[PDB]
Amino acid sequence: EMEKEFEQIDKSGSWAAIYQDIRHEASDFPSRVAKLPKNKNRNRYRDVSPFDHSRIKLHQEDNDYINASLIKMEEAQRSYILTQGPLPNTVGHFWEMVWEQKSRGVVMLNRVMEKGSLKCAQYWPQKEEKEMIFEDTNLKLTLISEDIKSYYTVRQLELENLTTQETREILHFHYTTWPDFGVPESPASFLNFLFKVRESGSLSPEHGPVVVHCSAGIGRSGTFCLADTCLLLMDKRKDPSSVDIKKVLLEMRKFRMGLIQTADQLRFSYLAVIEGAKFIM
Repeated sequence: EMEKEFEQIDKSGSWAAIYQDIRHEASDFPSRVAKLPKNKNRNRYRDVSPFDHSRIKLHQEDNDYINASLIKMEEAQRSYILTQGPLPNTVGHFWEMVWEQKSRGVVMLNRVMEKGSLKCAQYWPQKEEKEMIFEDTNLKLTLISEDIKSYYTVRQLELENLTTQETREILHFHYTTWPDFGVPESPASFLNFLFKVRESGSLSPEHGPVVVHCSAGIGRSGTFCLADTCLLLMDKRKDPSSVDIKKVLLEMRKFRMGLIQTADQLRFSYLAVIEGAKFIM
């Protein structure tokens, strides 16, 4: 059981050591499309690339590339798209991807500015009466409503395909309180946020995969998917304690590199799953 594994690693202070064994066992697949010179300005970080085998392709004939991966968790029956925070020049590609994949929810785990630098373009409208038009991808985005809470904001958005005049409702879940440095002290508000996303229907198989991002789409984004998948597997299995976080994380690392960026994020992920299991058992 992971609670006792947690005390062992914590009492022995072995988090950096566990973390390094995960780094050393992690998959390495080619990322040739990401490294093409025509794609250099579609990547926020030169060391964070989608693998070719799992990358999302845009349906535009010119250049199909976006920095985004499909993470398919076969046993849990959950998919996720993990992507970077959009750049000024990729906001239109981001919303094209949401449209094409039939996503219902976007999960944002960063602020637009952190540590005095921009982590993400402002890719949604701030006021009802000032909609955004993405001329490169022929989409319109309107803010319908905004519900601001202590730890997160939920926004209803309308996305309109200007080519076909179809509209969809998109839910934006914005976790606003992750600290600039380190991880939250308690996983309580993070779990509350994860249960709100679940309650919306955004993670359900009647929609396309949820889009999840932070700045790079690997660190905080990784913690979100890992916690969700581990708690779902504990509901599904005859023996909930057969669930090994380390194995789930390595299975997820087959689809996108670098998920869980620090030993502190690994410790936080254990704490989130351990605490979430109390609300589920």
